[PDB]
Amino acid sequence: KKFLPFQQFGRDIADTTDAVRDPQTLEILDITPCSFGGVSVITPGTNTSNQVAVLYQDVNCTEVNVFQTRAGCLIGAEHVNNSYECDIPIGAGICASYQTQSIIAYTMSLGAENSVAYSNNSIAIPTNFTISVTTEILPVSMTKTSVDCTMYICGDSTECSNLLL
Amino acid sequence: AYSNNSIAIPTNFTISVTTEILPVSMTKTSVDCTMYICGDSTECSNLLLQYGSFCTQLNRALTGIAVEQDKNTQEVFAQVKQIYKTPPIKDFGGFNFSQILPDPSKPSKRSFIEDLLFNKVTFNGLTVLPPLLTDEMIAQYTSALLAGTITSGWTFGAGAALQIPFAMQMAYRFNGIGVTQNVLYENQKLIANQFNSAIGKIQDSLSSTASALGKLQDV
Amino acid sequence: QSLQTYVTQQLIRAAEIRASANLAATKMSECVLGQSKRVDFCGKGYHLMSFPQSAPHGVVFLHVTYVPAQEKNFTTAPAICHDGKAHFPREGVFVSNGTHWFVTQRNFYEPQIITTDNTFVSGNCDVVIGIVNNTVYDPLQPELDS
Amino acid sequence: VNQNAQALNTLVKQLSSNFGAISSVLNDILSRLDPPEAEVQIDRLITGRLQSLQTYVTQQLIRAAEIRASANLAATKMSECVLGQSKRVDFCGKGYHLMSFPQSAPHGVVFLHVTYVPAQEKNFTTAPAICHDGKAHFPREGVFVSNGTHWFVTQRNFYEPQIITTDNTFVSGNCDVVIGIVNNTVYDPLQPELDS
Ligand SMILES: *[C@@H]1O[C@H](CO)[C@@H](O[C@@H]2O[C@H](CO)[C@@H](O)[C@H](O)[C@H]2NC(C)=O)[C@H](O)[C@H]1NC(C)=O
Ligand SMILES: *[C@@H]1O[C@H](CO)[C@@H](O[C@@H]2O[C@H](CO)[C@@H](O)[C@H](O)[C@H]2NC(C)=O)[C@H](O)[C@H]1NC(C)=O
Ligand SMILES: *[C@@H]1O[C@H](CO)[C@@H](O[C@@H]2O[C@H](CO)[C@@H](O)[C@H](O)[C@H]2NC(C)=O)[C@H](O)[C@H]1NC(C)=O
Ligand SMILES: *[C@@H]1O[C@H](CO)[C@@H](O[C@@H]2O[C@H](CO)[C@@H](O)[C@H](O)[C@H]2NC(C)=O)[C@H](O)[C@H]1NC(C)=O
Ligand SMILES: *[C@@H]1O[C@H](CO)[C@@H](O[C@@H]2O[C@H](CO)[C@@H](O)[C@H](O)[C@H]2NC(C)=O)[C@H](O)[C@H]1NC(C)=O
Ligand SMILES: *[C@@H]1O[C@H](CO)[C@@H](O[C@@H]2O[C@H](CO)[C@@H](O)[C@H](O)[C@H]2NC(C)=O)[C@H](O)[C@H]1NC(C)=O
Ligand SMILES: *[C@@H]1O[C@H](CO)[C@@H](O[C@@H]2O[C@H](CO)[C@@H](O)[C@H](O)[C@H]2NC(C)=O)[C@H](O)[C@H]1NC(C)=O
Ligand SMILES: *[C@@H]1O[C@H](CO)[C@@H](O)[C@H](O)[C@H]1NC(C)=O
Ligand SMILES: *[C@@H]1O[C@H](CO)[C@@H](O)[C@H](O)[C@H]1NC(C)=O
Ligand SMILES: *[C@@H]1O[C@H](CO)[C@@H](O)[C@H](O)[C@H]1NC(C)=O
Ligand SMILES: *[C@@H]1O[C@H](CO)[C@@H](O)[C@H](O)[C@H]1NC(C)=O
Ligand SMILES: *[C@@H]1O[C@H](CO)[C@@H](O)[C@H](O)[C@H]1NC(C)=O
Ligand SMILES: *[C@@H]1O[C@H](CO)[C@@H](O)[C@H](O)[C@H]1NC(C)=O
Repeated sequence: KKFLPFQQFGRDIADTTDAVRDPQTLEILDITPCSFGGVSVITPGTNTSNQVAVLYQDVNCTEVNVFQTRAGCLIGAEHVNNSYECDIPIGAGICASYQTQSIIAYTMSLGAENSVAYSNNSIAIPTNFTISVTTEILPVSMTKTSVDCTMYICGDSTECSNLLL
Repeated sequence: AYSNNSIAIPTNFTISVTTEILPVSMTKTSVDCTMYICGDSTECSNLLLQYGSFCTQLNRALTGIAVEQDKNTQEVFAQVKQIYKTPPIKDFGGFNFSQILPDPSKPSKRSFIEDLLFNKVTFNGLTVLPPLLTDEMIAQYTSALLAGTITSGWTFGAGAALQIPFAMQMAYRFNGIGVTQNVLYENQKLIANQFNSAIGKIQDSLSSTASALGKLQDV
Repeated sequence: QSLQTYVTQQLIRAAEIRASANLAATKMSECVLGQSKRVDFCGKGYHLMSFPQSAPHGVVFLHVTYVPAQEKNFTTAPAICHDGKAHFPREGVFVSNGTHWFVTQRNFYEPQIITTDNTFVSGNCDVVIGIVNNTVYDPLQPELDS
Repeated sequence: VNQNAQALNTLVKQLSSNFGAISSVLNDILSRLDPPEAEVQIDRLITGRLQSLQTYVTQQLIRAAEIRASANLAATKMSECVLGQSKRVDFCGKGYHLMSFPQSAPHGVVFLHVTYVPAQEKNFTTAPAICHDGKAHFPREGVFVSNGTHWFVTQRNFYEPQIITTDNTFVSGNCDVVIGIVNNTVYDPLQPELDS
């Protein structure tokens, strides 16, 4: 950083410090935050198992049975080169699942592949049909809450109510 | 030119291609309020905890939104049970889908036109999570829907996929709009040449017009 | 107060985008996996088919639409007379080129000679407003006689 | 039912929170501090409790503009698809739609969509048109299929083949124009009846 002679420090757009001039040695230093991320616990559900695997979000594995995803560093989950339907989602194409046992991590299967038997002169036609009853479920109504504001704030207190007004 | 006795009837047509652009998700932001509000201070944290569940529920709220951005991208693209694919030979009646079917030469599974669509759009407890489906897992579903469409019409929506010759699927199409299919066959070289010409104008309009994705750039 | 504001802006924004996601899913279900008679819902013109394309955070449809692009004025009538009975098209519409009457499909000019296969009969020349006199050909009589 | 119980429990729990005050219990600001000091503490509990409700209410309003969009879509499905039959693809289950039966659930609707799905199937060779007397013939209510030795015409969504006739077909132009047209013979049921 090409600092001016009179400038002692630099600030970021969040007004916290970006850089400083060292007062003992003539040099300009950056300051960077200590590395941080969310801790997320891939859980096979306590009724099935009590293993868990931990995703340290966004970090490179360096600052933390390990796997670097594009989502962060995943620990306690076993990478697999096959694909399956996404049992617990993670990110950037990865999901996890619990399999015969360990927690495994892999790229999720979008669906079974099917190249189509197309040509300029051939058709398929259904000879039989299947009447299927499919359920579809939709919300219609919330619960009809109403709040007595002044009993919430000031319940059993006129001396509160006189401020609330 | 209305009267009780005059009608106007089409003597000729253009097939036309139009572009319709929809947002489907926001960038999956998530926040730790504690690091935003009280960055590097347990004394500030001891004060902030007195405010109770405002700390938690901001993050539950952004979790509900972040998870929903993947529920959106599943319902929009993952409508098809199977990854359908075209044959290597392109006997589609003259209709040149090569600009909109996937290009296998490139690292991501997108078409020529989708690569313009990626060119025309762009620290403090704050974070951006990744999408659950990568841009190439989206490009695999747009290829599956498009390969099912070119080879099998509506039938892969209704149940199992049933192949049909493409220019005979277009006879089903023209009957769906009250034009009898002899109008397609008596003009098939013209219809394909108009369609190929139209797709070529989608390349040139998206290539020249840097602002074309304004509905996405503004999100 | 600067967080509860931003999380509110995003909980609102999220319903504005979920509306566009539900609209994209509903376009894709109908406009792509089907054919849309729903007018203008799938681009100007009549709907043939549409092609989904990926984009950053979104979707682009290319809609393929049939558009009527050249047109001609024709004289028309709601019915024709022949036997004092009244004749209406089964499909399509009656048009006169100025010397001959023809029947043609509504969306593409393709004139045909008027017949008891191109038309059907109900009632008579008394009740129908605007009916005219013509000469329905019957494909059966040349073949009965020969 | 979970969110509309959880936002209530969250809003009850915010009664225990101190908000920077001496205590969250209202009698124990009053029975401890004199009114000049007690008002400066209670103004904290009022600003806290009130910002609690305004956030809870903003959530129930944003939530109501979500259950509303669900209920409009439940009304639109009941209109177009219980009270009718829908030609919209995938709008009333995966299938072609026959009908549906709506059922009540606590705070919701539960459709039973009944849909016709194409099951078992066979391949065929097929033709855009057929020749017979230089004129080109096209189907009327179906598509042309060869079983391997005989041409037929059938309805596009259920294999039920029939003899190709001028009752099952119509004509336009000639065989020079139609790409992929095949030579075949069309039966006319008038000819046995004109020979008899
Ligand atoms: C369509 O498929 C159904 C089965 O899904 C066939 O019905 C079955 O036929 C076998 C004998 O072939 C019986 O043992 C089963 O009990 C039948 N099941 C039912 C529900 O009827 C049906 O015959 C097939 N239809 C056609 C036209 O091939
Ligand atoms: C319908 O319009 C199209 C143009 O949109 C006509 O096709 C063109 O015909 C001219 C000669 O008249 C040629 O110079 C062009 O190259 C043709 N264009 C294409 C894309 O093939 C077509 O002939 C018209 N049809 C009728 C019946 O009028
Ligand atoms: C489909 O359109 C593409 C152009 O987008 C055609 O590709 C060109 O083909 C010629 C040979 O005919 C080559 O010399 C060009 O270099 C190609 N250009 C590009 C951009 O690839 C293609 O031929 C068309 N396919 C069909 C079946 O008509
Ligand atoms: C209306 O259309 C008919 C043809 O469908 C035209 O009549 C034909 O005209 C040509 C050219 O003179 C003759 O070779 C044919 O023998 C005629 N056929 C019949 C049945 O008469 C008629 O000329 C057209 N009228 C106008 C004003 O365009
Ligand atoms: C169609 O032709 C008939 C005759 O076949 C026309 O009938 C005439 O109607 C007028 C008005 O009432 C009478 O004065 C004539 O005596 C009728 N003619 C006969 C032979 O009885 C009928 O008007 C014609 N319709 C049109 C629309 O021109
Ligand atoms: C194609 O369909 C026809 C009609 O069903 C089949 O021809 C008949 O075959 C039976 C024996 O299975 C004979 O008794 C009939 O007399 C035949 N009818 C005619 C009009 O020839 C034909 O076998 C089918 N083709 C194949 C490859 O199965
Ligand atoms: C359909 O049958 C006709 C004959 O009825 C075939 O016409 C022949 O075409 C070739 C190539 O032009 C000529 O060498 C022959 O002289 C024609 N025959 C006659 C009797 O004129 C026609 O090619 C057949 N089409 C198909 C697709 O099989
Ligand atoms: C899951 O829960 C049920 C009771 O609800 C229990 O019977 C079952 O054993 C549990 N699953 C496993 C894998 O133990
Ligand atoms: C993560 O650390 C490794 C060293 O083990 C390094 O090679 C890699 O580039 C780092 N990745 C990122 C994103 O910092
Ligand atoms: C996955 O496959 C690659 C070869 O394509 C191999 O190098 C890698 O070690 C494999 N990983 C596992 C866990 O099998
Ligand atoms: C159409 O309007 C004219 C008057 O402009 C009238 O003479 C004629 O009889 C009308 N014909 C019909 C079918 O309405
Ligand atoms: C149709 O033909 C393909 C080979 O081209 C074959 O894989 C497929 O199983 C056939 N299906 C039926 C139902 O005949
Ligand atoms: C169909 O494809 C075959 C194989 O390439 C070709 O020989 C034939 O001429 C084509 N026919 C039509 C009508 O496209």
